[PDB]
Amino acid sequence: IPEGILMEKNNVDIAEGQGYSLDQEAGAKYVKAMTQGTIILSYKSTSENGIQSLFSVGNSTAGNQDRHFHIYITNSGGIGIELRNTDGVFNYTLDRPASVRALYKGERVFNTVALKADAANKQCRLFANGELLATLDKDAFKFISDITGVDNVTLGGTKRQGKIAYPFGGTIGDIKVYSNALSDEELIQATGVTTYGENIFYAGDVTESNYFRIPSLLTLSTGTVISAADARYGGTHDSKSKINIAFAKSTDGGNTWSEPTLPLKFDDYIAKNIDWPRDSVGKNVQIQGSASYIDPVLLEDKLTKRIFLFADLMPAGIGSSNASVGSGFKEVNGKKYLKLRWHKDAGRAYDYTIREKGVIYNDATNQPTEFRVDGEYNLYQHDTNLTCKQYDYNFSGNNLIESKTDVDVNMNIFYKNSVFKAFPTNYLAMRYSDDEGASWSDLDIVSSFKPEVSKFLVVGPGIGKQISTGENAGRLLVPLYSKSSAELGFMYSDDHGDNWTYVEADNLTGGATAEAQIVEMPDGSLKTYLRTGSNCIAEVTSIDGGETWSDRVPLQGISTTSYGTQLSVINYSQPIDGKPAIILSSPNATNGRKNGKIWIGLVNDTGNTGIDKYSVEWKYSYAVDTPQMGYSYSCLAELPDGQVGLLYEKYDSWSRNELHLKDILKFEKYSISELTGQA
Ligand SMILES: CC(=O)N[C@H]1[C@H]2O[C@@](C(=O)O)(C[C@@H]1O)O[C@@H]2[C@H](O)CO
Repeated sequence: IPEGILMEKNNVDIAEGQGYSLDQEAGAKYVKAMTQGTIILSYKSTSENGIQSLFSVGNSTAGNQDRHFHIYITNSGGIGIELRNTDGVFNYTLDRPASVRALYKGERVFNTVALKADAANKQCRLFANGELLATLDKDAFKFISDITGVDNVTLGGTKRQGKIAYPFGGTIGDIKVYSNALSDEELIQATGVTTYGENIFYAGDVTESNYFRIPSLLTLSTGTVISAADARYGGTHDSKSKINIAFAKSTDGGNTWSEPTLPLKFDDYIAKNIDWPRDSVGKNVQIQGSASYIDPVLLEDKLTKRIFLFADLMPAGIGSSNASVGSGFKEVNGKKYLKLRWHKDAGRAYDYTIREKGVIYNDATNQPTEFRVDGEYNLYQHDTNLTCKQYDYNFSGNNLIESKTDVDVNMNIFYKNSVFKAFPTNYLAMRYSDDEGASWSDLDIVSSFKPEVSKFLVVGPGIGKQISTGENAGRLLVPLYSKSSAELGFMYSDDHGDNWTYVEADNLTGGATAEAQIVEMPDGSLKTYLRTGSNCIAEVTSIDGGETWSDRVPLQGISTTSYGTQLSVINYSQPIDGKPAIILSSPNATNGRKNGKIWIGLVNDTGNTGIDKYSVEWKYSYAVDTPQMGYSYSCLAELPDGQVGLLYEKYDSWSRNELHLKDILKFEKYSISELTGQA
């Protein structure tokens, strides 16, 4: 077998189910006997077939259907390989979901992938569109030379008992088969020739996080575009994990982004890039004793130009599912104060409170102690900053070991080893900035209003909303949801963010994940669209600046799942078809978070008054990709030019098979012309 390129072919159109024979190529005899090597190919799929082999080498005869090697893609964007010679001999597989795409801006696009079979290192590696997707290590390294009775080299399918299996339909732009193992660097470069959309946050940036979720995107009145997202360190797991909130901005209309910062973060557990296991056992494991921030909301007060960042604050080892019922506050002298438990007291004995100037008081004696906290909630004893050891987390087999290191960090009331511990429920935190993220204010825990009967009261991620007209012009609103007397809720401020008031929008006690986003009508009234626990997106209306809301009404015509997915709905500044317009983003499948679509809803005045004054006609829908392509949480923003920016999760964030995937948070831009089918 010679060194280098054994075979190369360009521009091969493959009719679905027909495949293409490469048996007559000069190097077929070499390819049929490869001991190792590299395969790189550019392709465009025009087929909806579930599994589509791009390239394969194997035995096509009767009874030998499990003897073959193939690189395939799925209609849902997955990519992988299967190296087989019947299960008793070997069956090596490697794959990674949501690695490739099918359509972009209404047209089928090319993806570039590569498989590297490194005999020297006994390792197999998959790449696609500039990324190293997965790695398989095997003591008993195997390749094509190990398959019994190879008799064919095929493009667009795998020959099994004389039939074309895993049928591809489309075009193989180029394929190159090397006998040598090219370097990862060469493959990153080679496959990187085709990329769509861009990343704001990514594995390898200064956040030190390998994973990101929950996008927030907002264009400021100054023209600057800002963004935030969960920087999920311990895989893509929801809280009761180690998660910080990342932030970045663009001053050129969303073309390039700044080095990300971490405005909301905890230091009890170290922030580091770690590859979380994706096997059936390890994938379910999550960090047990870390404090975290989760689900960001960005908001701008156009009057003061101040920006705010909100997120849920989870004490050590807490998430929505295991939060304790209670406000986390205690009322003394008529004022609500954060309550604390001295570590040496009884398990449920919260006999202290954080009062004015962070001074900690003994509630029984009503006397101040020698302790206090600063604007970051870090402990001080007699003016000396208290510290404790930071934890590290590593996998030992399928077990996650969380252990102390020798690194000292400031002792915070939300840390598991703090001498004074906060009540284990969730909190609502925020910081403001007057210089577009150059600096942020002290930590402001605004959840003093959390109902004492509530398990959790959290934010609806995305952006908040400021009323532009009417009697409540200037009011700031942030959507919330909870497990208590009400599900949907809101917090609003009439003094530009200094103080907040909580509003219950319904009397539902089920605690469903009612994530919502707010949009303003021409007269200043508001319409809130939300995810529900039923098979539809609901709409509620307010005619009093968000103080009271109408009953939920199904959003007719926009399909969704029973469990639901967060949505993004925004106001657009210019009319579309001569009418005020709103734009909505959400996955459209009735099962699985896939088939994302951007809808344009035209606001019509019905002629009625009050809650029934307006009616939204969802006139246009725009499919972001093909039906099976993953699409989960998202956030829309009108950019300074006419365009609509979209930061979204390009994978199924619900699926137990698509957890812990890197670089799935993408940023794309669309013109109204494109969105309305006009092109
Ligand atoms: C505070 C919090 O846990 N937010 C979560 C919830 O929504 C998501 C989801 O993808 O559906 C992701 C969010 O980050 O999973 C959670 C679950 O649904 C319970 O609401």
